[PDB]
Amino acid sequence: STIPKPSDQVPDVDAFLNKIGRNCNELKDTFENNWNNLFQWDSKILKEKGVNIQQRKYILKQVHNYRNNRPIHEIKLGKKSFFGGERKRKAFTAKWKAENKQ
Amino acid sequence: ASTGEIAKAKLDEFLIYHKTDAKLKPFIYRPKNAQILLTKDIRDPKTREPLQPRPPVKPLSKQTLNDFIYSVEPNSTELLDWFKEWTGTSIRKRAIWTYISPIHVQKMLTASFFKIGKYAHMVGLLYGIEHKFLKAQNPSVFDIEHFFNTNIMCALHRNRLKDYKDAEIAQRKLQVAWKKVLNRKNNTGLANILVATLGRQIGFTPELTGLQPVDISLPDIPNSSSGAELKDLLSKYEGIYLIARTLLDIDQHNAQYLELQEFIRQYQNALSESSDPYDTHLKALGLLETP
Amino acid sequence: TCGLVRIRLARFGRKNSPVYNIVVANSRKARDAKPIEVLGTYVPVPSPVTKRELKRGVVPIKDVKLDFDRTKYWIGVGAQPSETVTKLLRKAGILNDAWATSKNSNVNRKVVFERMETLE
Amino acid sequence: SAKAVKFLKAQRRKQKNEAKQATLK
RNA sequence: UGAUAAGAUAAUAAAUAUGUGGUGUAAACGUGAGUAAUUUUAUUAGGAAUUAAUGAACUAUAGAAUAAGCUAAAUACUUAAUAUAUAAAAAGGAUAUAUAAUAUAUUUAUCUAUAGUCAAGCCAAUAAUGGUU
RNA sequence: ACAUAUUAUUAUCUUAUUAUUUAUAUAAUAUUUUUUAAUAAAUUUAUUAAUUUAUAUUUAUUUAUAUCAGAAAU
Ligand SMILES: [K+]
Ligand SMILES: [K+]
Ligand SMILES: [K+]
Ligand SMILES: [Mg+2]
Ligand SMILES: [Mg+2]
Ligand SMILES: [Mg+2]
Ligand SMILES: [Mg+2]
Ligand SMILES: [Mg+2]
Ligand SMILES: [Mg+2]
Ligand SMILES: [Mg+2]
Ligand SMILES: [Mg+2]
Ligand SMILES: [Mg+2]
Repeated sequence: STIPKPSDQVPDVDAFLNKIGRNCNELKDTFENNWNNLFQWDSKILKEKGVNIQQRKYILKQVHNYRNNRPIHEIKLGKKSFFGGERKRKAFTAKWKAENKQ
Repeated sequence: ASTGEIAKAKLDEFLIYHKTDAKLKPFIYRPKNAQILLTKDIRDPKTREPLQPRPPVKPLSKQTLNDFIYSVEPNSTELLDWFKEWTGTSIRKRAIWTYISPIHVQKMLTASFFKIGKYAHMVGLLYGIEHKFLKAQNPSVFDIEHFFNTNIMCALHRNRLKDYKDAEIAQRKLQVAWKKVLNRKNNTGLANILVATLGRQIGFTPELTGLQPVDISLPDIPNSSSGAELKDLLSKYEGIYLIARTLLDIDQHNAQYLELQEFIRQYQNALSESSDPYDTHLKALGLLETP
Repeated sequence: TCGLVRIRLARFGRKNSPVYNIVVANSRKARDAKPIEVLGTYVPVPSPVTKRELKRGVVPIKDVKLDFDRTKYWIGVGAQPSETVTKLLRKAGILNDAWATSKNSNVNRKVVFERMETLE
Repeated sequence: SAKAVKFLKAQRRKQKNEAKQATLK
């Protein structure tokens, strides 16, 4: 669509890549701190630039959020419980309660 | 062994009892269930040995905390640590939140200033925890005869010992102190005298809402000389002896009031045989100032 | 979508050529299990328009067959449409803007053609 | 035993009916 | 706020799902061992006992949401209060505004009742491989 | 013949667990109930630990019946 305007929290692409997170700060060299490139490159261009599937989809989702004045704060992917996934929690917990508290 | 050590053990046993779980209380404190406890083999928290029977706990004496207060070393955090643990209990434990009396807070504030030398951190634990007392249905502890007067008295000594003369800090602190009072029942009338003395000392005109004028009504201990009845009566009126002696010594304007001197005569002559409370306190303030 | 009775798409056709049944189904049954009722069909691939037609102004058409009366009954008894089915019903004029969401709310987008009910 | 008392009760009932058939026939 | 800084309170911005809680796994997926039918399959414009104070979870409407205890605390749990012979309940949170914790407003949840929708239990009739060595 | 494996059955033996049903406790908890100390507050009351009292809910043991399974026989 159109190119949104830089804000004070997100002055440049590098700040944009740091707020969204998910290790997207490792693509700062792909974009070259060019504001227009971040808001013009679609999936096909990003795929040609070596951005992997998960990251390019995530960036495009946050680019759409920014264009619509919606928060771009990092949301973390889910993680299994400390005691393991539900299917292996009973076994893990039994072996963790006999090696920590006896 | 010492009076302080024994009092602390009694106070720590009382808290452990009321912090124990209700389901487990009958099996850990009723000696008839000692064998039922063993069989259950409940595991003491902290992964320690299974819980063992304890001697039944009975209501604690209010004098127990007065003994601990006056045992704390000259520069120690023991009183500040006990209070923080005692007032961290749930507000559902009525025995814990009703043991504290107006006398205890007066003795915690007078000991901290003249003996333990950590007044600032004792007036912050009391100011910080006042909200919990209200939720725990014990607001009376924050009154005018034990909390406000004792505070203004310690202020009339720190402002001198330290020479503080700012007329803005003093008024702000005086306003906060009055705002912290939840049981505003002026009886002795010494509060008005104490507030006026502060203003003269720090050169400001006090003005607090609700502190209506009260004539002096100092309790006169009778000439009769009993034993534990007059030792308790003196200890009961010990706080107002520290306030009468303070008022006269700080400012000579209070010498005008002759009611103050009658109580000094009565309280001093009541047990003049023993040492002086006022002087004993001031000596320690110097023994703490030197450090 | 919530509830026990949902209006959703069941997939038919072949690999790489999906077609869908619009069905009323129990939430817990398999997507392609025999539903309560088959309300219609959805062909997601638009009909291709020729070069001339494109310049002529023809827009590709996606074709939906639907029992309008029966669909309204199931909405009446509290059946809950899926997001994709919701979009279809709003375009058909059965559902209104009350079923729109914040992400798809076309509050400000120009209308080039207004919904037209005809006979054919 | 409870199972030996149930067995005998049923065995007597079956034998009374087998005799009943002979008396009816 | 605390006369010296340990703490407390509020606002704001984050962190924590190795603590207590909620919902989710009777489905779907896979398989064909058992099963020859008091049980399983199929069928019928079949039936009654003439099927619960059951809603499972959405829809429509109406009303309600109280007091203690227990836990560190709660939308946890327990005991009570009041609600269609009568019986049988519940829960707050978020955000604003005004007050001196309370009240409204918005938003999302809780409970009950009535009907709908989805969905259950039971029975009959008829049919369902080989051997009477 | 028979040595094996599998399954079923029982007027038999042993039996986990569970359900149901007995008897018992100076059994535990709550409330009630009879008193009794200790402690506390106030100047009788409360609390805790005991005892008496019934009540409900549990627990331990115990009686009987049924029961996974195994044994023996067929
Ligand atoms: K498979
Ligand atoms: K099979
Ligand atoms: K609300
Ligand atoms: Mg939802
Ligand atoms: Mg958890
Ligand atoms: Mg299943
Ligand atoms: Mg309520
Ligand atoms: Mg509560
Ligand atoms: Mg609940
Ligand atoms: Mg209830
Ligand atoms: Mg033959
Ligand atoms: Mg058997």
